[PDB]
Amino acid sequence: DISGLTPCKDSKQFAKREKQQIKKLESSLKLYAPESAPALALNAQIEKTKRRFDNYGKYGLLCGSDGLPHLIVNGDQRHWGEFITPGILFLYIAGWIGWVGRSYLIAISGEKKPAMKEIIIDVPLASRIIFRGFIWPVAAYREFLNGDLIAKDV
Amino acid sequence: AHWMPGEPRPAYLDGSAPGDFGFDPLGLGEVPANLERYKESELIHCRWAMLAVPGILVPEALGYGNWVTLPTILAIEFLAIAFVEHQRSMEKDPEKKKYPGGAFDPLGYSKDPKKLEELKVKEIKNGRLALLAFVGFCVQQSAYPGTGPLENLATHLADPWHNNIGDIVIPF
Amino acid sequence: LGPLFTGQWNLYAQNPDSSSHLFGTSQGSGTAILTLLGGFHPQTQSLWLTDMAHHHLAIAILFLIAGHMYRTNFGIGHSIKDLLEAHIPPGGRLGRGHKGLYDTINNSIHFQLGLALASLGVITSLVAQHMYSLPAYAFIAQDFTT
Amino acid sequence: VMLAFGTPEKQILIEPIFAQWIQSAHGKTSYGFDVLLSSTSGPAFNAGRSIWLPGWLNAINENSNSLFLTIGP
Amino acid sequence: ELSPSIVISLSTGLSLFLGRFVFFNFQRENVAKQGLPEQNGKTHFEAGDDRAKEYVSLLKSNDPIGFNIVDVLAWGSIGHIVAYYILATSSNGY
Amino acid sequence: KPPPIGPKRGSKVKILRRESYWFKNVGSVVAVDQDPKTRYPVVVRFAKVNYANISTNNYALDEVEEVAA
Amino acid sequence: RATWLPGLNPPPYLDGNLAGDYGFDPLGLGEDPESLKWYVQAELVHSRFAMLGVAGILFTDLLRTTGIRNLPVWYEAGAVKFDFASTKTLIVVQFLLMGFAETKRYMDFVSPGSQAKEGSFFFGLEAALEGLEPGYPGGPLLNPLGLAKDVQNAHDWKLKEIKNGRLAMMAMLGFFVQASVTHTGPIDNLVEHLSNPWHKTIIQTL
Amino acid sequence: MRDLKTYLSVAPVLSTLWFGSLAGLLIEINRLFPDALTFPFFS
Amino acid sequence: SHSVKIYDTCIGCTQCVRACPTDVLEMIPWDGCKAKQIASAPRTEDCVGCKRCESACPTDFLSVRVYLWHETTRSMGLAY
Amino acid sequence: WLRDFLWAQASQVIQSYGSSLSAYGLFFLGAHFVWAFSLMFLFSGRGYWQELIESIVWAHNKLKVAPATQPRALSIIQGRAVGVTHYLLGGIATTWAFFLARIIAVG
Ligand code: CLA
Ligand SMILES: CC(/C=C/C=C(C)/C=C/[C@@]12O[C@]1(C)C[C@@H](O)CC2(C)C)=C\C=C\C=C(C)\C=C\C=C(C)\C=C\[C@@]12O[C@]1(C)C[C@@H](O)CC2(C)C
Ligand SMILES: CC1=C(/C=C/C(C)=C/C=C/C(C)=C\C=C\C=C(C)\C=C\C=C(C)\C=C\C2=C(C)CCCC2(C)C)C(C)(C)CCC1
Ligand SMILES: CC1=C(C/C=C(\C)CCC[C@H](C)CCC[C@H](C)CCCC(C)C)C(=O)c2ccccc2C1=O
Repeated sequence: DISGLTPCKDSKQFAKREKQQIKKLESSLKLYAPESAPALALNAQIEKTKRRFDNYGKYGLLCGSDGLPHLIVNGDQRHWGEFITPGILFLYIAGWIGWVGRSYLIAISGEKKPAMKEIIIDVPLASRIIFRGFIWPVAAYREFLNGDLIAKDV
Repeated sequence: AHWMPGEPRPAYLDGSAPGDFGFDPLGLGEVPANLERYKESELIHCRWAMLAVPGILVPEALGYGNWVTLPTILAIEFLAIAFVEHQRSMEKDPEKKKYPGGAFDPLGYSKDPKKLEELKVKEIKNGRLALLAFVGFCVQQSAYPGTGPLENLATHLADPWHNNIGDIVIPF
Repeated sequence: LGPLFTGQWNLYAQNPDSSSHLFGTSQGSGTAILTLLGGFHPQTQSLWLTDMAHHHLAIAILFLIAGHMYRTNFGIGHSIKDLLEAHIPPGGRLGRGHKGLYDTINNSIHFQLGLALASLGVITSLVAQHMYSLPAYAFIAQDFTT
Repeated sequence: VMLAFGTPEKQILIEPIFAQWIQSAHGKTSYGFDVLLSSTSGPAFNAGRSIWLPGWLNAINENSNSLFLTIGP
Repeated sequence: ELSPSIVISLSTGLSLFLGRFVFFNFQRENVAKQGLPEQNGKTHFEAGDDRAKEYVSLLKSNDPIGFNIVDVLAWGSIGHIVAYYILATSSNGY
Repeated sequence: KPPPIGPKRGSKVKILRRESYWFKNVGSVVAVDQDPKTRYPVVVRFAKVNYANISTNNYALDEVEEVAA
Repeated sequence: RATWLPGLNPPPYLDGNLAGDYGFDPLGLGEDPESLKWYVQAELVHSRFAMLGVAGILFTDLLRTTGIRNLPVWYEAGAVKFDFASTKTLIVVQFLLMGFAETKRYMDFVSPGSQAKEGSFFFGLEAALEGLEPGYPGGPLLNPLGLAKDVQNAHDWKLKEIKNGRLAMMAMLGFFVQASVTHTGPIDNLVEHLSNPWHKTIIQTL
Repeated sequence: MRDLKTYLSVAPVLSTLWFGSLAGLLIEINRLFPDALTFPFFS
Repeated sequence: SHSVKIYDTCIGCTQCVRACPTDVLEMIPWDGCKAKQIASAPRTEDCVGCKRCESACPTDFLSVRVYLWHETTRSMGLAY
Repeated sequence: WLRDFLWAQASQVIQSYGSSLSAYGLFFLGAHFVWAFSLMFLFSGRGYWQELIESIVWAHNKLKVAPATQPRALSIIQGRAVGVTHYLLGGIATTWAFFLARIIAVG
């Protein structure tokens, strides 16, 4: 109920959005037979919409006066599924990408012509490294403590 | 002679200073001039807090004032204290800025240097303890608005395993 | 000026145009000249002229006090050169601090111009952000193109 | 896209909680944070309780004027 | 009423006492340490500006510490300031 | 002197020249002109080219500094 | 030796002289040596805490399921309100005491001679904290029995320790996930598996 | 062939392989787990 | 017109002047390099500023260096 | 042309949000974008981007992520090529979306 936003499980305009989209998809449904592929696909999209709205209701999303879910990023424990848990889920993958790429560039750095390994990606080397970014939040922390994360100028 | 035995003591404080335990993890006292100013200010903060804490618990044990008009008492305070503080600022010898002696040292406690060093250690230890005690007073008055320090000690001694800091430090 | 010299400044905030004032006529007006009642005039949806008067007065006190800061021909005041050579942090984080900066600004007209345009642009955006929200002119909030 | 797919309920709408907090920190009761000026018990509200805050509150809460607009995603 | 003629003279005499007796040595120390407002390593008067010429005539006081008229203006500007601050903050019942 | 004056052929060297592309970057000395009249004898060979697609440049003795490795 | 999967040589930065090595470091975490030392102490402490955990869960659930004592489920065990003390006090007391323990362990790890030399007063006991080893402190306080008085030539004992502890950690992860998707105790899940093993497993949870 | 695999490991071929695999992953996730705005597990 | 300058980092490879389409440059003897020659710029009045000279100087940054300056009819390359 | 052709006949590509013609309005805005993005290339020059690239290459070399294939700003002729192709693609896809939605809607 924060920021003047009513939850979507007890919002009027949210249910109105639901009803309006369902009537829109049903207006496009009285043009085909109820057993053919178009009508079946339209009914599947209808159930998709209804479950979508009900899932946004049951997660405790906050729907404003416009009747759309307004995500809360401030750090409220009820709304960590909005930003903070998927934010950690992001940063874990993003640091995976960065860490496997960095360890790859460091792996090829001791090559005769390293640039050809950035064009012709050494798939065995990367694949042996591709899972080494699973542990990036600890390996990077140690490389920061040991001094191996940041390079020295010389 | 170390705040956490095992941590490497920095190079700039090693035990020689009166109250040296090697607690400079942020590296504030790196340069010597700031270090000297810091120990001066430390002694002054210490002496003010040690003047304060017996001016808190003694009114609370008997008076129960809870340690809680302007344009005259404020003026007399500023006049009486700015004079002393600037006259203190006008000294340039640092060991005499921390420990003037002379007209400030009657009773001859500063007559023997070894006992002078031991008493400087005593001053700084009791003073750090009193600074902690005053910060405790302030935060215990912030958390509990309308209670006294000795009142809080009675609250602890009543049921210590149920009335402690934990009630404020975690939400539960 | 009895209230001003006698210190009884509160006598200048006695009848602060008590909410029925028509801008340009004595109906619902008052006698105050300097107020801090804040908010907007109800007719104009603008700031009170007494608030602007007290405002410019207060910042006049501040600027007239601040303009007696820097050293001049009368023996007192600050030298900005030593203010800058004194603001060098021990620790070497900033390094040599603001040393030699008075000479590289005062000789450099482009540095003066850059700092001036910095401040001017920020306060111009401030003029915009505060004239749209806190209009200080009568009947400018209700007209919408200006 | 979510509008182009007729699904405006799927949009990324982040309510500006921090600017709304500053607004409620100045007397705007349109969010219900009740902090430092919308809370009557706040000492900041108690200090200027008799100086400017009546006019400033009936100004900032009045949704016709243009200071501290009701902001959204 | 705080007797607006008594508080103001009181605060002015207070500022002058705090100036001459309590800290003039600190103020004159900081004046001599900050020094003149030099440009390119020299005073403005030493750089060709005929109009600076720090007025030693106005500074030549025979008060035995050196409390010149400018320091009298300084301590007394602060005095009247604190006086009217007290008077105004005491006028309204806030 | 007729013996070498500069770094050894192969000594990885750092560049102190502020206007070069490889400033504060290591190199690899491939030659040192032993003529005691040229101004920039130290022929270095770096690993990554400059903007002109060149990996080598002459440097002076004072515009160069060998690393501890 | 036998290093955790045949057909792969162990990494050259760890081999032989370490508590239950077996050469499993495919993700290059013990590549740096001081990192490996820190991780060894981490592993030992983790495994010992996990062993105490598995004992304190299996024993309590043997008492619970059979019905010797009415102890709560491991899942719903933290919210037990004790009469003499409160959890709000217990967290703070744990913080204090385990801080005095773990910071001492740390300052020994970074400086082995510490906690026993000078001004390290713990009720006059500045001798039981000699350490003798990283991760294996010894002394009358920590090993009163002293089964392994020596510790370098105690590879059997340390190997038993680390193997039982790796297994206890894996069993603790079992307790974490097995009782978050089934919402019962470990012994309940076991006797559910030992009635119809081919019909009650992880994937028989629909 | 060694050179055919050398070409398959080239940056564009491997990029389109990687992004086709990735795109199939995200696509099948947004079909099996469509219309997702909030992470409800341990919410 | 333009101010062409040759600095002492020149190796005497004769590309600056073999690239220069307006005869601005010329190689002269010198004792600062293994080739014993350095470029000079006498005919800067004929310098258009095309910087083909310094697009062919193989040094750390440059040895030849063209400074754009007072543009006349011949530095602007006008047939009218 | 601005009123009766552009403004008016672009009332079926922008109002086509939630319709079957919604990819047309999507590419209307997108081709607008790609055209404008092209203006970053046609207007700018290589030297600024090489200096910026060398700054962020310092930021990479600080973390041992210096790529051997040296990051170079686009060649000048390449900046012009990228500009003209994004400009043409954007203007042309704008027009394509506008025409197709306009003429499919009122048909
Ligand atoms: C950067 C801005 C931005 C953001 C934040 C989003 C965000 C989102 N968009 Mg939008 N979108 C954008 C730009 C953006 N989009 C643009 C530019 C376009 C035009 C191309 C679109 C077009 C678009 C469409 C058409 C749709 C979305 C949808 C979505 C949602 C995707 C949820 C989903 O399926 O993920 C679920 C998660 C994954 C796919 C990732 C899985 C990762 C794997 C499994 C690895 C993780 C596991 C790993 C092993 C670690 C586990 C832990 C342990 C092992 C350590 C989400 C709200 C969809 C939706 O539902 O809208 C609400 C949708 O229908 N977007
Ligand atoms: C500490 C621990 C558990 C401790 C549990 C305790 C105290 C439980 C206490 C309680 O229950 C009781 C007793 C009583 C209850 O009433 C109350 C509570 C309080 C609830 C588990 C650790 C559990 C730790 C686990 C599961 C760690 C697993 C690590 C793995 C698998 C690592 C793998 C790798 O790192 C390597 C080895 C090498 C790399 O190269 C490759 C990869 C693959 C990355
Ligand atoms: C909580 C939150 C928030 C906020 C937050 C913040 C404010 C933060 C900050 C933060 C910060 C302030 C940070 C900083 C940082 C810095 C640095 C300096 C870093 C560095 C790093 C590195 C260097 C890394 C690297 C890597 C990795 C690890 C990954 C990949 C690879 C690489 C190599 C890249 C909010 C409310 C909004 C929302 C919710 C959430
Ligand atoms: C932006 C810009 C640049 C810089 C443009 C850069 C170099 C393009 C940005 C890098 C591209 C996108 C390559 C990076 C993607 C690689 C294929 C690496 C893959 C990494 C993942 C995405 C897979 C110029 O060089 C330029 C030159 C002349 C006039 C105008 C301009 C101009 O406007």
